[PDB]
Amino acid sequence: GVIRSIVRAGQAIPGPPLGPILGQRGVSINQFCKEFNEKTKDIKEGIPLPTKIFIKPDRTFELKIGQPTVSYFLKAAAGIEKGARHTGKEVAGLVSLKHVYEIACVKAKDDAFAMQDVPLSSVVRSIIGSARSLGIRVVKDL
Amino acid sequence: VKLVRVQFCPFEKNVESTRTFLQTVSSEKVRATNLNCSVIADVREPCVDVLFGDGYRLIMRGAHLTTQEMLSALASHIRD
Amino acid sequence: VCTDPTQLTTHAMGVNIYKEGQDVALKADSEYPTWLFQVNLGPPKKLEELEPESREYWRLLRKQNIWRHNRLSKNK
Amino acid sequence: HFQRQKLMAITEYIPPKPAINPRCLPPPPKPPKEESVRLLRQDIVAVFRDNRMIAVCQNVALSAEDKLLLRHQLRKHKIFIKVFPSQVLKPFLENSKYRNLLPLFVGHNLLLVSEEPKVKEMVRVLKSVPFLPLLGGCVDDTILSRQGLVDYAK
Amino acid sequence: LREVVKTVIEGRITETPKATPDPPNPSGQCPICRWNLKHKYTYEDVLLLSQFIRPYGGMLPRRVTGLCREEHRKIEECVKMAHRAGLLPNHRPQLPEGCLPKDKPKLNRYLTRWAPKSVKPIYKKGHRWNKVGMAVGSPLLKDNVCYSRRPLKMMH
RNA sequence: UUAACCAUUGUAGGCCUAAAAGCAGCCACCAAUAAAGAAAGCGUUCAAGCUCAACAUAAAAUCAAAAUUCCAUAAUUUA
Ligand code: FES
Repeated sequence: GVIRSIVRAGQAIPGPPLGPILGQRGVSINQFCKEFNEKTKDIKEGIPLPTKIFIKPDRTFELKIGQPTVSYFLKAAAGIEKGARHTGKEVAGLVSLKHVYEIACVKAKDDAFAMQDVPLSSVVRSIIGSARSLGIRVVKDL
Repeated sequence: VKLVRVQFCPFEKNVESTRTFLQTVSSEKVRATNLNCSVIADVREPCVDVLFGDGYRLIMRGAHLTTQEMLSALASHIRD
Repeated sequence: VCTDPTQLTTHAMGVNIYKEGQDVALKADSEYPTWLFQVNLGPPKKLEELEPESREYWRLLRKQNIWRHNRLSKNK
Repeated sequence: HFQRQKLMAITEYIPPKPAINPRCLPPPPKPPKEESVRLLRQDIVAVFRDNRMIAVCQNVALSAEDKLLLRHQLRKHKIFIKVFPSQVLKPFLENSKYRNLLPLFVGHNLLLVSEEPKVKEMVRVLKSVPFLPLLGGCVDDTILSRQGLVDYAK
Repeated sequence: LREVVKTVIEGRITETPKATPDPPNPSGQCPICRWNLKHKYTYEDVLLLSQFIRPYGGMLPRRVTGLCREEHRKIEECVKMAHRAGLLPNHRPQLPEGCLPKDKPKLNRYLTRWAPKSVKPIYKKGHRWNKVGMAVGSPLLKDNVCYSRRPLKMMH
């Protein structure tokens, strides 16, 4: 069973959001955090990362991780830590077009998230769509 | 069911019943249920043979048989 | 992190931020292929904007078809 | 009053009886067919024309994202998984280079479209999963079986 | 027509007898339409009904018969009435292994719209202005040709 | 319209929410794909998770005729 979490690498033992949820199926909680900590060392601490753990009925761990989230980065790029209540029309930061593409190039390196598409139109739309989810407006140039 | 053998000839006149039946046999959910089964696509008139360890062997030809009848007959054998 | 408009527009601050990877500078516009900066930066292609002979047109139309059922399903 | 009730019945309209009911009617003309679906024609026409040999293997309930990865995996093999809904696949022969491949394209199965005679690359795809029924590749757009594919994939 | 022979079991599709040539009314979408039999068959016409019924009295699928839905409902009702009237001795229900019928006297009945089992007795018949009516016949067969001066009394 | 089948990946997307990931609130509302709703009813310590819509593959086509004791008997076709 594929379980996906976005928890930040900085803290490998959040508790309820990861530990018992995986435990309910029946797994070793300590093992999950240790491997997550191993990923934490390679990556910067305190940045959300998507994981694709598969909990099979055999009580096994299949941990897969990818490029750091572009949703949190766009918030960081916009200088926003906590967004507006709605964010549908509220905007606190503007992202230039040049900045948009630079991050997209690095994004196209993982084997997960479908980061192998030759055209960059797919990549930009996802981050453009992500920006719409955030309280950020993506302007061509500012 | 330790082994299930399904074959048919696309180049020659190929019966859909056996082809559709093979797809059900070669299904991830179906394979998990009969985990003991060793699946093989002998596609290359159609003859279907299923081999059991106890020695019971059922041979089915899909030329005159619909896909459902094979599924019902083979599925019943699974319970044994 | 960078907080300078000149550096922001002349250096790729967001390309890499890790400790092992240092912020790389931005090359000239001509040094990249034209398609890099020619990608669709505008709003999502609407059914009018979408070309009837493009796959995206029907793919989004199917999404719109799903929307209609969802709207009906929500009311039920 | 009794008489007043008689008037109400009289107001009932008398309808004539049709000669034949619609179900039991003689076969009448029907509205002309219209190609709605038309876009998908170009996509299949281009890919089939581009790729001479089309290896075929009934999809084993594969997920959509896996196909994206498999598309990239074949890109390593210089092949593409270009597939489209099969309802518009059947009219492909109606408006395309060939008209006689309809029986071969019976059912909804994976289409592996390759333009280059890289036999080793094609087989390697076959080596990933053999259990799914692999009909075979229409080498040079000619009907072939699974064993026939091997006999002519060379 | 596919029959299964029986472990290894093999099934053979066999040719079926064909309908008599030259239907009275060609161009008919349904066999009843083809034969001009829309309004001239009744439950007593077992010969016509038997063609569409399984050997043990089961109804055959409409798609195989090819007749339109209107006749399907009419034929099904006609067949059910014949069974309840004991007009189909060769299509009686199958005995599973060794079971035997009620082995009790069977009352002769005909023109039965519904099963006798599920019809409760009418204890209160009613007065002249409150008389209760008992349905006889089937509404599906209203369109059938009537040779009487006035339409038949469906409700007794 | 309404009968069978299936359900991938981005992003657990931003919001006071411990956490709420389609599905507590709250948002706007894009991509890839052949086909996936930035979610429709379910499940919800939160999620995993149940299906509906997705795609493929079925097959269809304007209302009727309360307490003493049931209460004529019956009855569908010869003009
Ligand atoms: S008599 Fe023609 S469809 Fe029934």
